[PDB]
Amino acid sequence: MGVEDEPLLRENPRRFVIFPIEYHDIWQMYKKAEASFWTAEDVDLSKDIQHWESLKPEERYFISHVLAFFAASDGIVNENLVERFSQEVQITEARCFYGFQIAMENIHSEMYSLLIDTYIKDPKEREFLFNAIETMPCVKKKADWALRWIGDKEATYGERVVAFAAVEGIFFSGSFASIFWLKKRGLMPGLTFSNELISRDEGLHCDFACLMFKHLVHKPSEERVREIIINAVRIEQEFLTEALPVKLIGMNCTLMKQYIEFVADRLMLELGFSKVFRVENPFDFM
Amino acid sequence: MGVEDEPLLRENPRRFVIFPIEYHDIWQMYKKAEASFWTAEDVDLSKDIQHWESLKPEERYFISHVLAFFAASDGIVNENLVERFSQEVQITEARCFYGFQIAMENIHSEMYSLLIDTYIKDPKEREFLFNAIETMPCVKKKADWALRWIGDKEATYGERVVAFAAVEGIFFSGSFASIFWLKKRGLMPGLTFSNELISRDEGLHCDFACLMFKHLVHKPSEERVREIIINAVRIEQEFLTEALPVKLIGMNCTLMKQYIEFVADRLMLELGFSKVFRVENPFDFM
Ligand SMILES: [Fe+3]
Ligand SMILES: [Mg+2]
Ligand SMILES: [Mg+2]
Repeated sequence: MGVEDEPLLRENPRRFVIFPIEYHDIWQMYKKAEASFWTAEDVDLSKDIQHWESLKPEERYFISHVLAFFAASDGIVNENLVERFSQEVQITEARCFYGFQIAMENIHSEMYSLLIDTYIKDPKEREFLFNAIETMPCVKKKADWALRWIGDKEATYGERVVAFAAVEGIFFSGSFASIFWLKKRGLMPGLTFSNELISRDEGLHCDFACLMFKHLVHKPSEERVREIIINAVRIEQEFLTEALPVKLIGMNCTLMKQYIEFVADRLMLELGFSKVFRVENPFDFM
Repeated sequence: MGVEDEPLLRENPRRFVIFPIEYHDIWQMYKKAEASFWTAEDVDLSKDIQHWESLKPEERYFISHVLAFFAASDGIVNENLVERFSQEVQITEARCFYGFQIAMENIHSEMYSLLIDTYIKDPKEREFLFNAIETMPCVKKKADWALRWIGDKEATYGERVVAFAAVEGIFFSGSFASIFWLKKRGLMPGLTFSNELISRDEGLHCDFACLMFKHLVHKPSEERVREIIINAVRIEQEFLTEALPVKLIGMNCTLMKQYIEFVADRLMLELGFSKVFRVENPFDFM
């Protein structure tokens, strides 16, 4: 107390000793992550260019901006893992998971950057996209929100792990759904396949957060979690209807907003709480 | 003055933005690490037990203690990366390398613990081996040496990178040579195959340390590096002739002492300095 009460956070003089395994549930999530290892080199982009060039200009605009958003957001997720989560959490099984997640986020960032470099040849446009945190007001709201949680010296691990589940689970959900929308339309095989890998990885990353949450003795209140989650949904709904509207690829904004809320409900439930919005999933492809 | 003149250590606002690549040499080491990913599940141990049982008791003793040394040492290397190297280096290319190295060290530790668990069924013996830092004086000397460098709040990154190149390159060299000796004897294909993968990884991790050292503006003196490396050599020579003699598995202790010195000379050359001992490689199998 405050921390010596928490098995996840209290002193572990065996932290760097791997065996024997004591947290089998945490360990199997690490093994699952490890078994699904992939690299950017595994994704075949050799046919994407033609698909890309036949798209409408606003579809290229929407896609390049989603890609720049993802590449930037990964670095912030990664920053949080490197400076905070992988440091403060003391159980070996979670250290292994977070170590592997960092490696996977670097793979995700590389993948998104290779996609950008494959589709966009103009060095000026590349740089504008790589520096999205500074150049794109739309991503600003999300980037700064996630970044505040890293700098917050007061928020408990229980709060901050919820916040990053919202980052990986809510802030990403609209963009993931957008790319799945394009798969329904049979466009860019490289993009849509990499998208399946990455959204799978992200879902596992969120599931892990919920597992860590469950193992906490002192959890934040349902009310506190509600307001982090609701807040995140609002930022996400705004990003997708105002900052970078999904109409640009032919999607119904209203249904998108509904999906974001369905996602947050599923996360609230996976966190041991009650639904906030009580809406259905409008997308049968998700 | 002090660190804002070190490209590797100074402020990098782009540290979590992956592209574009600027340090192509550092980045290619990461790509090489990434392309050689493997898991413990890749290694078949089923043909080892029969050989294990054929050995003399002193040989099983030697091998299990080598395994316990390696398992314990990995977690110290890992501790250093998590708490120091991966935090203090600011260039993206190297952060990617070190992030991947952490993951691989966890795979190394797992491999070593699986080897122990596969060969040794006795629960009391397993626990004695897993707690080698506390239970085995042979490994305390090496563990304490490495651990002192993590706790050293004064020594430069330049000194510390050399020190951990000595850990992964000198403190491991005699043990790696031991296992290659067993291969030459046709024994335990599971163990010796895992040893091929791990010594290769460790060689790469040492190469990376030299690459980083070369990118440093304020290097420590050849004198100071000689002091660190000669010290590591004597500890390692003590380890393999006195604390856990290599005679136990049929090896000549004098030729082994000479091998350590040859490994150190190669490291000194790789760091941009001069040989220390000027002795040849006694082992045709290394
Ligand atoms: Fe290593
Ligand atoms: Mg442990
Ligand atoms: Mg960078």
